[PDB]
Amino acid sequence: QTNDLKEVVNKLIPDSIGKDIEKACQSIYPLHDVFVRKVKMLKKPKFELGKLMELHG
Amino acid sequence: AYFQRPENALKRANEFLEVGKKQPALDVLYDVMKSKKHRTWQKIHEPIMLKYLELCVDLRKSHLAKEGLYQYKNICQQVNIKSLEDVVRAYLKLAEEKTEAAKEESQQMVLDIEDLDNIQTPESVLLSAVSGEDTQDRTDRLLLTPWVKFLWESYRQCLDLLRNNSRVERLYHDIAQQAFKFCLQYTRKAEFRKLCDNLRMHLSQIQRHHNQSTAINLNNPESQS
Amino acid sequence: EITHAVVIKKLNEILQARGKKGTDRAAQIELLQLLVQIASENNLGEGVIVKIKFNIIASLYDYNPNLATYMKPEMWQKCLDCINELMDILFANPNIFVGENILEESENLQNVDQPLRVRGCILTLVERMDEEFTKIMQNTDPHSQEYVEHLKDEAQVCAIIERVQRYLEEKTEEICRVYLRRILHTYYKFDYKAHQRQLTPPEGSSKSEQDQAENEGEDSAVLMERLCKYIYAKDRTDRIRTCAILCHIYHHALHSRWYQARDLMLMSHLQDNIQHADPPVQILYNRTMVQLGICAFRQGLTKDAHNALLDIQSSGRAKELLGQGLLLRSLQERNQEQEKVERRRQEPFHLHINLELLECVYLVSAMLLEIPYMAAHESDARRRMISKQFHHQLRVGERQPLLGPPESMREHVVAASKAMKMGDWKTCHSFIINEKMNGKVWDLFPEADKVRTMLVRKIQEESLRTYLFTYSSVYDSISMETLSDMFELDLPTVHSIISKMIINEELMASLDQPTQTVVMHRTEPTAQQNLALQLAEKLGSLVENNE
RNA sequence: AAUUCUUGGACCGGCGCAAGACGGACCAGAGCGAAAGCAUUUGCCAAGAAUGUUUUCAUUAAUCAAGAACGAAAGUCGGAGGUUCGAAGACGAUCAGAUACCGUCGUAGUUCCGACCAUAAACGAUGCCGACCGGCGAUGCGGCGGCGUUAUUCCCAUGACCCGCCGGGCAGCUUCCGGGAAACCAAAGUCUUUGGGUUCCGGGGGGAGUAUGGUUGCAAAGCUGAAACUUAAAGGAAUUGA
Repeated sequence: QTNDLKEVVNKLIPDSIGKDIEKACQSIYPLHDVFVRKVKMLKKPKFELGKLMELHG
Repeated sequence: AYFQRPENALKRANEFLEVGKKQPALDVLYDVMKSKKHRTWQKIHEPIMLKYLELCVDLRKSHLAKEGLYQYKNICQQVNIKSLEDVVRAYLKLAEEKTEAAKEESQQMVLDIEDLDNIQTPESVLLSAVSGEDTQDRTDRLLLTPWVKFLWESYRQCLDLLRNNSRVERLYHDIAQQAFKFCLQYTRKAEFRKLCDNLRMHLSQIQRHHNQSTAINLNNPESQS
Repeated sequence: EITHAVVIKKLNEILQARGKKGTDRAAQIELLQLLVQIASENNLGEGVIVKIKFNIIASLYDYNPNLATYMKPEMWQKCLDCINELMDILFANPNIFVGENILEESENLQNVDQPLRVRGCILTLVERMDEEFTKIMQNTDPHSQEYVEHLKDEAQVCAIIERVQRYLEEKTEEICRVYLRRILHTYYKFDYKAHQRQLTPPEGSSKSEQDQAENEGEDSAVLMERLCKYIYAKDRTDRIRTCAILCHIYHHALHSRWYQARDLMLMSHLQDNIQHADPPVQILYNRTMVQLGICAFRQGLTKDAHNALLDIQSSGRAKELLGQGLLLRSLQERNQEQEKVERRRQEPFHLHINLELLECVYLVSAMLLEIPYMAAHESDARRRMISKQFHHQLRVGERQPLLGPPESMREHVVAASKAMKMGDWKTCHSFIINEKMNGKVWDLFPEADKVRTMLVRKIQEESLRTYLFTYSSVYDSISMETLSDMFELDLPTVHSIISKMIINEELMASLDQPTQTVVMHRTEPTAQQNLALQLAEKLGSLVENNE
């Protein structure tokens, strides 16, 4: 929620989210195979050009 | 089984630093150093270990710099310890260069507002002015002392466990000299241990010799120089 | 919103999950807060809020599950605000707000037992607060900047304990509790606090009615301890006349008279009486008894101070004044100690008192046994600096001193061979910041006591030491050499005639004294009699043995 | 193989859109429920066993003709809906014949709301309440005690493991408890040494759950239920052959 898509995909390339949940749920019941199984894109913004042309270096 | 092609270890460690998560970035590299991939110093092991000890310094963990160097030297035997020597020298240079920057900033920027601060005593220090002294010491402790108790440990570290007797090592007496030169820049109680460690490891030296230990004798370098 | 027919009946449905397991502990103060920020009508948001708030702060303290752990700074400041508002709306509302008939509502709830034990549910809030504040202090690194950031609330606390004190609708009888509280904050407030409310001398400077508002505080121990003592000779408990008097004794020290506070400490007779109280009383007794010896020294009473500060330093377990000392023997009880431990800024410095034993003995050793140390041994005192003197000349490479003991002994030995400035100007180099000179709340008055006590015990060096082949003696120049008041160094040489009985002849109309001291080698065949004494002593003991 | 679909571009591949069903793998001789039965998330509503108890009432209890609540699937009437599958039926094959098995279609139905019907190998083919009589290892829930491991790094303290004990539950293994025609059953045992309490119900096989009367239902049908006549066996467990 707190940051933009470029930084969210940068998190998905490792599994930084999957590590964080595996650390938080140690006290409740220790997990091992914690992955972000899937991501679906539901609604996208108004297609500008400068956004993608700076996402492409 | 975490890694096929141990070059990938660095790719994930760098990829975790794209997020800014240094703990899981370290976790990867430590998990890689300690497994089947003990093939005598692959050219990849230099940047693996160098990034590993960079992260270990930034997180301020002595025990993990101990472990990394202890795994590296085991796999990096006399076949080539040229890289171990450059690894330990780099690790020590990172530690002492960050402490220089830590003194500089916590002894200027925060001590320059401390020159402007309420030195015209408030009651809060008039209670504390029966045990302690100057506010420069009361602040620099908070931001500089955490790094010098890491430096000292990092000098005891590389001298204590990595270099006992060890025939192959001039770098021992290099670190020793550079840590004696460290003493008269900063705190002084990390020198009583310095002298007594040099002595205790001399008592470890002159008794048995059942390794590739120093033949303390006519051999001018290892004994005299 | 409805005439406390919904408010007192929700207050109870939200103050029922207090301390139950699945309450969450956190989203409770919220529901207790949404009964003064949602309540906004007369005695419905304004008047009965005494009760809603009593249960708002009580639950706020209970954000901590443990009672051996410290509160956090956010809820801590929240408490210090939450407590203040109650006091300010209680002052200008002259009524008893858990009962006691006033009009009809919304007070007068005498249906529940009696408005005293929950009318005195106001000080047990601020008393629990004072016991809370100590946890914040005990659980911080003392050398850190967070410690002084935390001590900035010491001022905030002492304003609220003053406000609850001004609230004298008591029924001294039972406000004694917050008198003990108030004096337990002020009893160790130092000279700069005590003196500098009158020591700007009373003229057109500081005796006006609007400035003489903080000079009440030094003569407050006398105002309040008098009551808390002489009412509890009648009243039941032990702690609120014994903590009170030891606060009075400790406060009448460190600025005022040795004679004033010895009468109080003898009056109590705790020397042999305090045996069977609790250690949290036996600790501040030790703090007081150490402050006795320091005050006696600082005054210049340099053997009655030594005769007092023996068994504390004699034992290595002198850490009854500080944090916990040595390792093992009962982890189970060592856990109990680290919440007994006294707060940091209250602790008296320990290389300050090590430099009070090993200087009171320096003035009752480097003088006393120099008269029987002409090979004339039979006055031997084997508990002194010698505990140090044995060991820090028992080594070979000795240069400029660094510690307290060497930086004391290294000019002790050259105070022995009088050298009147070599003995002095090694006690006033870097000691001042090493907590000898500055650390006492007097800058140049402890040294003015000390160096005078040196300048007198450095004419009493010619007495026992340099009198060998002296047949004529000088007196005008001897006081001019040691830059002292001539009479002040005449009266101890006078003492040495009636006390030490030196083999010398006084004729002080001329201000000279011929000595005629010739025992030079008459004393050595009686160095052979020192033992023919032991011969003669025991042949007055062999038949005691035998018959 | 054929009936079917397809150069008015089927099948295969991509991006979307709608629809109505259904909750895989995790899923177990695991759990809950009076039985039928019950599985994506989250919220709301009332219920419930077991455990814990130095709380409370003081025999208020067990089983039950009459009477009553729920009752899979199919099925009937009314409204909404119709993706899949599919009694009827339309064919295509195989076959001596196929009115079936196999294959392409396919109405009722399958799904939801509201009225009915009240039956299943509705099974543990085994009524309920209570007491007594071997051992072992696990398991699900609650409690209790104890080296040690791991997270909260500060570990008080909770969670994940480990070792035992207690009580309720689903089951398992084992034995000359004992029983039984045996298969087998710690209950199907404590039965000629026959008696703890109580409800329902069986009397050789057919005829027959048929006829008839009554009653319930719109219908289908449900509950109660004989006789004449025929017959020497029908049947249960286990053995040896084919």
